[PDB]
Amino acid sequence: NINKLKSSIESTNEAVVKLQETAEKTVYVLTALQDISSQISSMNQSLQQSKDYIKEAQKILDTV
Amino acid sequence: NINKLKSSIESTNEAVVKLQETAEKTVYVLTALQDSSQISSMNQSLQQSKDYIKEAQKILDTV
Amino acid sequence: NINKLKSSIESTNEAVVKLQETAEKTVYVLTALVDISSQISSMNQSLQQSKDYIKEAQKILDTV
Repeated sequence: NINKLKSSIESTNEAVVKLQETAEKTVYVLTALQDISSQISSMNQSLQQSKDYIKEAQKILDTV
Repeated sequence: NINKLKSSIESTNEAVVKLQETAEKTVYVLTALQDSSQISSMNQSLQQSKDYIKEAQKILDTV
Repeated sequence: NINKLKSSIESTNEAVVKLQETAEKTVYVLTALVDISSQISSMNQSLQQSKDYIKEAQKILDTV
């Protein structure tokens, strides 16, 4: 149960890291608008991963 | 405390889902731009993220 | 351990708050397309802190 929480929290954290990775690409593209398409595809990749990680976190947490 | 932690985490995770939704719309607009309501939509989802995280901290304080 | 879980999640929540601050600056910039540069600069600062906070979260969590 304690282990249950830890494993779940870990997925939440990776989900957050994925959002941070996505947010840094945002800064790059916004800067630029003053390669972008490959940055956009990249954002999509890390965003889907964030979503994948959060669903896992939620799936686990439910087990508590 | 275990049940309180759980209840607190659920809000955190909801907060993250909202940011992801906010990031979805961000990607849309950026994609649109390199080829107003999307914006209104970002605000709604971001504010819910705030409410969720706020709630998470409140329950967390009871632990 | 519960004291530790609370400690790590605490940091996790801080990180989320910083991502929210970064998202707020993004909406502003997207709406401007104000002070894009300044705006894009706060985004970066906000994101960095978020990053610092998640790493502290991951660190504490490992103590569980």
